[PDB]
Amino acid sequence: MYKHILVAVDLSEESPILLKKAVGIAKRHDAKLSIIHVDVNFSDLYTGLIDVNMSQDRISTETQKALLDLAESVDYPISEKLSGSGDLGQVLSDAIEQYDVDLLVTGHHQDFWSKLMSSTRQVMNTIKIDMLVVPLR
Amino acid sequence: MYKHILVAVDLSEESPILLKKAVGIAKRHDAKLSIIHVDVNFSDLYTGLIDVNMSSMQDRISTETQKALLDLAESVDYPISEKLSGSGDLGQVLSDAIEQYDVDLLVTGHHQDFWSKLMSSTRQVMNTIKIDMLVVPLRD
Repeated sequence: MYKHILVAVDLSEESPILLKKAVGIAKRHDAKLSIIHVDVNFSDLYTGLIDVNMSQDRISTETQKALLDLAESVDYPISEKLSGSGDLGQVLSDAIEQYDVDLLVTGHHQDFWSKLMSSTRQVMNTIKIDMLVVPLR
Repeated sequence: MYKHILVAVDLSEESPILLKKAVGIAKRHDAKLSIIHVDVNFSDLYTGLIDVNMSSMQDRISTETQKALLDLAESVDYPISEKLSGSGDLGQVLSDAIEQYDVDLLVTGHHQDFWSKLMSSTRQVMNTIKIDMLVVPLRD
């Protein structure tokens, strides 16, 4: 069974629904559940992986509140609240490794997928865990 | 709760791994489990789905590919519902099967290829469907 699920969100209307769905999976697997806000801007200023409860301005007060609000939208405990920017292949690979994630859950948004498809060859990343891609609902 | 899972196998030596993962899920949901193999080809040359189960029953099995699909399905420790084959665009062929057989979970596998290549192929399939899709890594 899964031990730690990570839901990638862009903090849109889609996110709360995606999180509710992941909570359902977490409850069946008795798994830890974490969330990572993904910045899809192509700016390369202060990029990287951030733990929002253990912090920059790359993350804004606006997005900061929205992510904390999303986590409080379900009763299920949220273990890590992260934010990633820059090369998303590298950022997600790092979050999965660092936090021992075994299920990555994502939505359907096009800009998010375009960013994931732009990960570079600088490091030949791959995904070594299951990934559940969730349709629009 | 899922009622019908479809696993798309690439017929590589790691296919059993993908099948075992899919069975584990089918048991948990008490769901039907079907199998499909898509011969990746140009979209313009797609002629429709092939019911390999029906072919078998009418002695129409002609390709080693179809035979391998039947052989693989028979080895699975779970009752298999549909056994399908198609040649064309991955999302095109899978979307068709999903629609025709009321599938609610699609399971696909990859061999841990370069991140962006994987995500690009995944998105292509994702944009042709309206159901959950589990993308599974296959190693060694």
